[PDB]
Amino acid sequence: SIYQGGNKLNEDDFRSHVYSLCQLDNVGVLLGAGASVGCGGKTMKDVWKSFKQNYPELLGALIDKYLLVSQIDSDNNLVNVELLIDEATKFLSVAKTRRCEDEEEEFRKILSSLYKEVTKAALLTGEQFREKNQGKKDAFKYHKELISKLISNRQPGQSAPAIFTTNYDLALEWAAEDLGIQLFNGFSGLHTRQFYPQNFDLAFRNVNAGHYHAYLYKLHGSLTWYQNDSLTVNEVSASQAYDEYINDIINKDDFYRGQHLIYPGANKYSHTIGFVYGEMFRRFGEFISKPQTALFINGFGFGDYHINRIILGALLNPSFHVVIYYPELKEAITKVSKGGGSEAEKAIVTLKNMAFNQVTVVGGGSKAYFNSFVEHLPYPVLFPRDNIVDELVEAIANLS
Amino acid sequence: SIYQGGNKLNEDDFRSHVYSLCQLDNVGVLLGAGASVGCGGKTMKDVWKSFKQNYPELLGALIDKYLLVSQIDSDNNLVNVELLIDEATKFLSVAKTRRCEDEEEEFRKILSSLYKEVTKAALLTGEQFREKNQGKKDAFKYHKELISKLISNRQPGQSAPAIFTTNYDLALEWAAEDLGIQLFNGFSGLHTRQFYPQNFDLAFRNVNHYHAYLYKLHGSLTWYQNDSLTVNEVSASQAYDEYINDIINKDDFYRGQHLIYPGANKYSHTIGFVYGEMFRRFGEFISKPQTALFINGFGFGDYHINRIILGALLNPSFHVVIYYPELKEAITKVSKGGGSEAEKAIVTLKNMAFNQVTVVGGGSKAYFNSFVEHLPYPIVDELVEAIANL
Amino acid sequence: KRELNGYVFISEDWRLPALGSSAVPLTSDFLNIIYSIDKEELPKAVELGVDSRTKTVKIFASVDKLLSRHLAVLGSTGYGKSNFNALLTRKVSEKYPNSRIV
Ligand SMILES: Nc1ncnc2c1ncn2[C@@H]1O[C@H](COP(=O)(O)OP(=O)(O)OC[C@H]2O[C@H](O)[C@H](O)[C@@H]2O)[C@@H](O)[C@H]1O
Ligand SMILES: Nc1ncnc2c1ncn2[C@@H]1O[C@H](COP(=O)(O)OP(=O)(O)OC[C@H]2O[C@H](O)[C@H](O)[C@@H]2O)[C@@H](O)[C@H]1O
Ligand SMILES: Nc1ncnc2c1ncn2[C@@H]1O[C@H](COP(=O)(O)OP(=O)(O)OP(O)(O)=S)[C@@H](O)[C@H]1O
Repeated sequence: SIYQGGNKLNEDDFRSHVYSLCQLDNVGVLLGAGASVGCGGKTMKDVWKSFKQNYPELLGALIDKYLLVSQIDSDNNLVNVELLIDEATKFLSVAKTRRCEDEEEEFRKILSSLYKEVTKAALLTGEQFREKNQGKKDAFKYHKELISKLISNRQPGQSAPAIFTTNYDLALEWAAEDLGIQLFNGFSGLHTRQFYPQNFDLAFRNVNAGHYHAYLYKLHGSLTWYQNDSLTVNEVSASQAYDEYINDIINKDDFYRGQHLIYPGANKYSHTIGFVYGEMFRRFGEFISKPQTALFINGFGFGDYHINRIILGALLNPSFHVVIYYPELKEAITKVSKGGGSEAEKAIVTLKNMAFNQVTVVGGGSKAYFNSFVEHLPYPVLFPRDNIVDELVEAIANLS
Repeated sequence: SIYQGGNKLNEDDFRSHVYSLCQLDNVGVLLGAGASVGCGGKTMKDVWKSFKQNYPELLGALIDKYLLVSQIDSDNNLVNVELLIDEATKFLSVAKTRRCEDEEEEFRKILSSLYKEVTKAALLTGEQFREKNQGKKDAFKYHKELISKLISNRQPGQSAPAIFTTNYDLALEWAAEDLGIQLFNGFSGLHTRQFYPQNFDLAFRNVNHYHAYLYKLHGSLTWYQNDSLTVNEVSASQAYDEYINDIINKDDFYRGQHLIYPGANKYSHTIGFVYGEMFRRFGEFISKPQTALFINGFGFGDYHINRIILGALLNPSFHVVIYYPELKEAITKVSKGGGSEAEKAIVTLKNMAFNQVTVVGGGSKAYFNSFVEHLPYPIVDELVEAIANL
Repeated sequence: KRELNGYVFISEDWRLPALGSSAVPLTSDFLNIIYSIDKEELPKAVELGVDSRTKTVKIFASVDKLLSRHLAVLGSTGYGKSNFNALLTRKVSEKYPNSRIV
């Protein structure tokens, strides 16, 4: 089911539109949490189910006393988990100063339980998380196609691609490290790696003999980012993180340090940690407000108010074009046209019904997925779809 | 009846001449108290009617004691009012200079009524005057089109359009503020706004917008003069609270040498500056070559404007296009001895023998609204409501 | 271009490139695509010869596009007008024994 302005389309009018759209000045991508299910990840409600199975005792002190969640949502599995840890951190910070010892333990013990459950779901390889060359495995086969197709079709004098994402995992990095590409994420150094926001404006250049690089924005954080002293934020490697903190989290129990982690949007009240989150949305708007721009979306559930606000405000500029993927149009149209559904359904539906030739929505269940989004993108001509490399490397290694 | 100087034309014969005259370098438009009716305005006759049948008792001294008005034209309902105001200000000033009581009070009592009846007509929205976005309404729909197309029909590297005006109200401002273009009127500042004549020579420019000028000839409601000899501009929400409200809801109070509208206090060397500086610009705009001038709403009852528009025609590249609704009703009265200069001049104009004077008449097909349509041509709400509710 | 599983050659003379580009040579595989036909018409194709500048590619033509309207063969004496008829005629006979030639 394909709709442009309410009216329907056919695959051959759609594939001839994607190509016209990918030839523009600025191009971008915005992914989500579903894109990472073909690799070993999970979804936010499959997280809540597992939480309330194993920890049903702490689930009363959270609905009765402190009013942190509602029963309808707890029953229908419609809870935001990145918006609750922040509030709990606020509560704990307040209790530390107010000096009420009867309330700090009961929050340590229920934050140790939430972090243990969100971390375990982002490794994507289990105990094979601290090893090397995890981008050769076949699970990461389309993340490479995406990058390669986005790069291989640009011309001289045209800006490079940007990739925004809400996940906090390491797949795109594991893939680029195996393709031989460079991604800029705002950090510099190896023995001490630090955040420099002034280097989203840099680029490469060759002297005599280059344009293999891209920009990556992560909107909620990462497991490799942390804070040691007041004024700075540091990045490390997987093998180093696993040995410092990520292990006790899983195995040990009743382990919680404090304002030390930068995932997901948790300690947003300090002034050294929110400076990192704000720059990303800043650059998002500054990109989405240029002329001759195109944006593809996939994996996003539309449960955030600010991003929808930004997009709707951006659509006033006549040179902005969008493409969306939502495999529940039918299951939502009725639930919203009879009496009403949920804010996500309402929002996503308001766009289907407009007089716009620069909007587009796509459905079909397993036909609007990631392994199929990656296949509507054009493939270049000179790019080789053949591998006489491995047959030579095999002989080089067999030589003896 | 499209008379064209001793000849006759048709709709398209006119609608192509307009497209021709719109390609010139110097374009100019002239508007009076007529084009302001569709939005809620009143002509000079209704205000005299109202003054007659609202303040009858004092109407006699104007004809018996001080001799400011003529009974004949008073009855005929054709009497100029701003000249009367100007002269009454002079009488009051003399009677206050030489210390006399009765003639002072007798004029302080008349100025109030006159200013009251003349302000009410120009408020133009009632009590929504001290509010915002009055240009989104439906009455101000054709001014926006006028501005949009008169600007769009311009070449790169060309001059900018000129709009002269005889009204003293805020419609063309309210409308441009809705579109999003910049008008120049000779004022600058926000916390203390002052008059700078040499600002008419400025113009914007980009580095990596469009604008226009506006010449009023009789003043406005938002210009005034404080205890110090400088002339200040103000916003409506502020003027309303400052003076206007009392003007409209108090029976007797007056402030002399304060207001600037309409040609009232010209006997002060600080106020006549700002009037003269407009007419001389009018002259210097006329005297240019390759210029066109579209007149819609004016009654040709003025010695000076008549003289200037008359002398202007010697050099041939100055084109005039008048609009006048009731034309034959004067063609058929000039045959006899009766006739007023207003009609004598326009028939003398239509009795010419060159292809510049282009009088027009349709009774109701020579109006502002059709004037607009005679010209060529070059979802936000849904999205903003969605964002609103979201 | 490249559409579904192979290539196709369009013939329209307007896609001027951009500065700072890179010019490259053509191999012997981007040349068949140029001097080739659709691959559903191969059952209706006959072989005439090869390219003369390189002598690598082979040329095929569609019978129902050749013998639909009339055909002109022009040439001076001693250069091969009669060696092309005895080749275009003893092929339609070996491919369509239900055919009338005179
Ligand atoms: N294989 C797949 N391919 C593509 N899409 C899929 C697949 N599987 C599921 N989906 C779709 O993936 C979607 C899963 O939606 P969720 O993971 O809950 O949302 P989020 O990850 O944006 O949550 C983070 C936000 O939550 C807060 O509001 C913050 O502001 C964050 O922005 C479903 O619609 C599925 O149809
Ligand atoms: N809807 C309409 N559209 C177009 N024209 C109209 C409309 N309604 C009326 N008219 C015409 O509008 C005309 C109204 O004429 P008046 O208002 O007396 O003239 P002025 O506004 O120049 O008066 C200002 C002068 O008064 C002092 O003498 C000063 O010297 C000023 O210069 C009528 O002829 C109508 O046919
Ligand atoms: N492709 C070829 N390869 C080898 N020999 C050729 C080729 N084309 C023509 N010839 C030779 O050219 C000689 C004469 O060509 P002809 O067939 O007589 O052409 P033609 O004389 O123009 O045709 P006519 O006048 O109708 S007999 C023959 O002996 C052929 O061997």
